[PDB]
Amino acid sequence: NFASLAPRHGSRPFMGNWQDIGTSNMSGG
Amino acid sequence: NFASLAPRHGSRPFMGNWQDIGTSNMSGG
Amino acid sequence: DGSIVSSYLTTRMPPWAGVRQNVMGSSIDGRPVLPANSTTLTYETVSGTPL
Amino acid sequence: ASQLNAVVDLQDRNTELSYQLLLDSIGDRTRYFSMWNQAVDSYDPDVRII
Amino acid sequence: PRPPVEEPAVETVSPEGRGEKRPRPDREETLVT
Amino acid sequence: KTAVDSITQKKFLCDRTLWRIPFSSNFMSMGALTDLGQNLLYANSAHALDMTFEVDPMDEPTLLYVLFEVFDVVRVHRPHRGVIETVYLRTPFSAGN
Amino acid sequence: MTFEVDPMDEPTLLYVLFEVFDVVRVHRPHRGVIETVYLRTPFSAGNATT
Amino acid sequence: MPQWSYMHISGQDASEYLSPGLVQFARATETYFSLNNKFRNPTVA
Amino acid sequence: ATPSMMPQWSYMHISGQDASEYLSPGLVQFARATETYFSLNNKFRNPTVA
Amino acid sequence: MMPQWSYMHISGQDASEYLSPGLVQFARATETYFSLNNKFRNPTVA
Amino acid sequence: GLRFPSKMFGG
Amino acid sequence: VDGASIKFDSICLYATFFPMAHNTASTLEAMLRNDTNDQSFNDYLSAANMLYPIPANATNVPISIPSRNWAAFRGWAFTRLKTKETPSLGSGYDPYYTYSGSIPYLDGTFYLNHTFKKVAITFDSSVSWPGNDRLLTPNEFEIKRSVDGEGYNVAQCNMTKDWFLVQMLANYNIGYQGFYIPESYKDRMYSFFRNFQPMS
Amino acid sequence: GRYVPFHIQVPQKFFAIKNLLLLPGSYTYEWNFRKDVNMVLQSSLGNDLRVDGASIKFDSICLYATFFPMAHNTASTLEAMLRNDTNDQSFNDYLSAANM
Amino acid sequence: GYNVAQCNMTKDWFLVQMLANYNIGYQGFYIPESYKDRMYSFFRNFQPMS
Repeated sequence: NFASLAPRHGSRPFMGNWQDIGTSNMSGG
Repeated sequence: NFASLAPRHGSRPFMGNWQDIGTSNMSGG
Repeated sequence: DGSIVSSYLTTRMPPWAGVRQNVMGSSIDGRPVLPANSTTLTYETVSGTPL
Repeated sequence: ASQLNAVVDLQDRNTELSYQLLLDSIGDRTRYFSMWNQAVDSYDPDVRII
Repeated sequence: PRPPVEEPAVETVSPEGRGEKRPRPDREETLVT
Repeated sequence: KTAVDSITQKKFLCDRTLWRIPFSSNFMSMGALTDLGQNLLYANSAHALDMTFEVDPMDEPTLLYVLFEVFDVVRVHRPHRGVIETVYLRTPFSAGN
Repeated sequence: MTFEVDPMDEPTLLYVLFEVFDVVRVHRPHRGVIETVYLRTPFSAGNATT
Repeated sequence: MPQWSYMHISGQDASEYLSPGLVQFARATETYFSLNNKFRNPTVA
Repeated sequence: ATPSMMPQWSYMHISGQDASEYLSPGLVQFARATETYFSLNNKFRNPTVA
Repeated sequence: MMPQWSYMHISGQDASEYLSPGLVQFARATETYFSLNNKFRNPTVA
Repeated sequence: GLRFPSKMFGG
Repeated sequence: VDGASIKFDSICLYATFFPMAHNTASTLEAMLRNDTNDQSFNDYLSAANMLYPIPANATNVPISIPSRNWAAFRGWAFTRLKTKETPSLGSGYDPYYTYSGSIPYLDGTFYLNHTFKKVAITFDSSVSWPGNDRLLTPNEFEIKRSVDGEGYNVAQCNMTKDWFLVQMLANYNIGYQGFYIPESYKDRMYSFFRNFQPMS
Repeated sequence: GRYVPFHIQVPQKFFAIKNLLLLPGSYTYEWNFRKDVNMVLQSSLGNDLRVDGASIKFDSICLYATFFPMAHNTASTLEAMLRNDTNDQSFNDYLSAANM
Repeated sequence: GYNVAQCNMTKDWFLVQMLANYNIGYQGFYIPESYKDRMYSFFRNFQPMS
């Protein structure tokens, strides 16, 4: 599950965004 | 659906948002 | 004074240096170390000979 | 109707520091607001550290 | 690092975090991106 | 070329701030209610506290301003017209009888 | 490529970035094993000669 | 009013009154050829 | 003072539900509609739990 | 060419797609205190 | 909105 | 003594009302009088604030909290003040407060943070906190050193590596995945790295 | 002063091992440091610091490493997930260029 | 006594100008954020004096 490792904002686990999983930055690319 | 015109972030097209097509910029409102 | 020493509650001794007594210490080679009440122990001081 | 004070204030609270630290987190603090006299105390950085 | 994104695949820019006029300061309410 | 035999002094000045020590198991902010405040040790039993501060000596009477960070919370109930009722509870250091 | 520069009375260099994908993929299959595969394209540092 | 709706002072937004192929074109090419400020959206109080 | 501190952490909203969850569903629906001109956001305590 | 660009993630799937779904669910939960975000390469394709 | 957590000092 | 004087002529209370519609302002009134819709706030500081006196040229400051519930405890935050620069606010008038400068107790203009050497926290007379061999000197919070021979300092100053790790994690969640400059919204005015200026 | 006993913390810049999350194991970690005063130092005139008497001497170098105190069942699950051949940590140099 | 900001601008007009530009004034006056407070706006340029 791995959702009990997240801080609970309320009663819901504050899960991070799916878009923050990889990096894409280069020198202008 | 013009998704071959979008830059692929990963395996999916990075399409924009529907609500960004217009403009409402006006002085004071 | 006439009072009893020590009439206050004694907190036990912290197990690190600079608390136990305020006597002038000494370095590992014998250089004089000033006490913990001194203003010169509010910064660090380092010595080094060049190449 | 009741005359019952809804402010139960405590002696070991610091409402002023609670409000000075609040305005740092909710807004820009270098800006000056004369109505609440919101002008933060700031030393000159070239006078403190020479 | 990356603007917010919905996932309908297609990859759609989400409008959250944008600046608005508010009667109350927006940092104490939301995160502004 | 005639530089004296010098000795280096190092220090820091950190104004305007409070030295935050969080009561969390990894010193991080994983939430406002930390994982050691929810611990079975610190919630299901009572503990003493003996803090010991070593400070620089000053030629002036100084104070020590420690913040014991609590949950200082009000809940305001207004059931009828002109009636306002507040219930206060801060935990740990509660001030109610 | 044919660069044309202003003249300077000093031996100068020319630092051209041939932009590539200097990418590493790191595999650690067992305890204490650190296997990496490096690849950049077009200007690869390994061909059949090595 | 039919003339506020013709000039888009009040009514549908550009995601709704435009042709759906143009909305999909302006949503795909937004990162390099933006068509967003070409069409007026109403903000109705 | 209580062996289970949860009934008064949930009462004072130290550990519990967000304001979308413990408020009445009409007030949450009201505060989302009037959010741009009459903010009810900071009137309610939202807990975060490690 | 194309089989090794997908291996080295020059062109292919993002880290939400090629990683195992247990690792993506881990990286979202621990995102605020133990970030795994800059450890994986996301290809952007023109 | 109403899901934003409350501002406290250091958490 | 210096002849300053303040005198109040006339004081008025002002109150700005949103001109809400009377069916909307009666619907909001009726919803906000329920027990489930009670307005609940918190103090931003959220702390019990205790002032312990330090004598002149005093190095060791021992304090104690006798035996309490420690549930929902959040942490510590400490700064040395001055007795001259801090009023007695429990009384309505402090005749022995002969000082009209900046009050660090109230203004937030703390400046004696550098005058701390180390802190030891022991729960229950034996349980040293954090314990668990966490720090490089795990039985104390070494804030700075006067003699470094084992090389435990950061930032080309005398602040230790334990205390720089703690303060970059207390404010910023920075330190287990490298030290770097926090982004400017986390790094506020009264924060650590905004104000930490090391010298030599 | 002219005579500076320094105490510096030097970061790691090589992109494959700059953001790498090492899984458990015993790793050797060897590195070469420069003593060239025209390379390790910067003057505001650009003068030759070998002729101009500048000299550096390294007493000792310590490698420091801050571990996250993760739970031993969580860090065993994260270890086991990151040893799959689909969960390989892949990095990219930010410049990403051949230099001629 | 109907003036704001330790100047002679009135309380009616300071309310209207902080609501015309920023939607600020029915839930307290504060410093607007810099993205709303542009160059040709009210609070960027309002300079009360004495």
